[PDB]
Amino acid sequence: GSAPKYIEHFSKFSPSPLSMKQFLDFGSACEKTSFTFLRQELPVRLANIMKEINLLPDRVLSTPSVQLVQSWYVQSLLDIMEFLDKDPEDHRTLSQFTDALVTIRNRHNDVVPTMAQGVLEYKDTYGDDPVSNQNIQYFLDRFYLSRISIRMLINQHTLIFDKHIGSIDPNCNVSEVVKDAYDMAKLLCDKYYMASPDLEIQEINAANSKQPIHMVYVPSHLYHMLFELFKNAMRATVESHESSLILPPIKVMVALGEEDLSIKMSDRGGGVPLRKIERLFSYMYSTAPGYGLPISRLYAKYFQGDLQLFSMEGFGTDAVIYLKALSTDSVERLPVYNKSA
Ligand SMILES: CC(C)c1ccc(COc2ccc(CC(=O)NCCN)cc2Cl)cc1
Ligand SMILES: CN(C(=O)c1ccc(O)cc1O)c1ccc(C(N)=O)cc1
Ligand SMILES: [Cl-]
Repeated sequence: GSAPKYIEHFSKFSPSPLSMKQFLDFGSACEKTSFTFLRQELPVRLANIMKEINLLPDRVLSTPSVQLVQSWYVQSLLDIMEFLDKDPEDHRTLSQFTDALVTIRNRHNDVVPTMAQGVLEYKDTYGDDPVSNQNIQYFLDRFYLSRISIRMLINQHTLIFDKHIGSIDPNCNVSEVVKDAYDMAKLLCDKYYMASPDLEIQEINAANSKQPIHMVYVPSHLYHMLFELFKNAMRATVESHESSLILPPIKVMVALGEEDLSIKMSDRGGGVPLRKIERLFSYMYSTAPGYGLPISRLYAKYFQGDLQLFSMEGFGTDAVIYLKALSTDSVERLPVYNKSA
């Protein structure tokens, strides 16, 4: 077959990063333009990460988990090829493309636990030394960020072409998503432990005091990040206080600046020594017989944000999500192939 040829052809192109603005217009332009963009751009993004997978050393590349994930990418690339010569004016071309995108999305659903098996296998077969750790961290950050960007493109297409513009809410109420993610974490926390800390939210709209804080964002991404952080802050708070009676609340601040929308989650869960912070973000060190924090950080990075942890051992932990306030500064952050090693 031609998969290596295709990979070589499309890995010559740079992925084209889109802004929120571009994303919002695509969901007014129309389906034909999404189709002609995506039938080029998906092969480009697939091929760029496939090329990088093929550069892994043989002792990683040869493992069943990587071979299995590589086989999903090959089929998904081939599924998209079928449409390169098809006619955009034919509505059967367009419906079949949508169908093809849903199968591709479904096919890749189990990538994270599959890659996690790969990490486990490597720790036991070759070890968990600091250089292994950096190479795993380097690869998976790029792999998972690539995969977030491909799921975004596919989600935008399948949701728009069946107020919100697919996965984008142009009037996202940040405090409402905070309360949703808290309410869900509390539910699980109450079930597993006999208790759950309360929530306090404070907003700081610097320029418009007392105006509720809204942004253009992908609320499912924001939920994913906040949910992960709530789980961590609830587990720490409950477990560090199980001989105490009082349960300090979790305090969230939502700050809107000129360019940053910042969400701090402050807990009193006893904290982590500085030495152990790096490990919480490490796929390798956080793999035991992917993970929430490292992948939540990629969601934040995806539109030029970040996710930082600062703890005070003996007291508690601050987690901050940094987002861009402005749709104009919210541009896909994409890993690009070439330079290497
Ligand atoms: C996520 C899974 C599948 C996974 C598991 C393990 C790895 C680890 O990959 C390593 C490990 C060590 C080195 C040092 C070295 O030898 N450098 C030169 C390269 N030979 C390089 C790489 Cl790319 C990546 C991804
Ligand atoms: C102590 N501890 C923290 O202080 C802490 C870590 C991360 C976080 O977002 C919030 C925290 O309180 C903490 C550490 C690890 C987990 C975990 N991954 O299960 C949870 C909590
Ligand atoms: Cl789109």
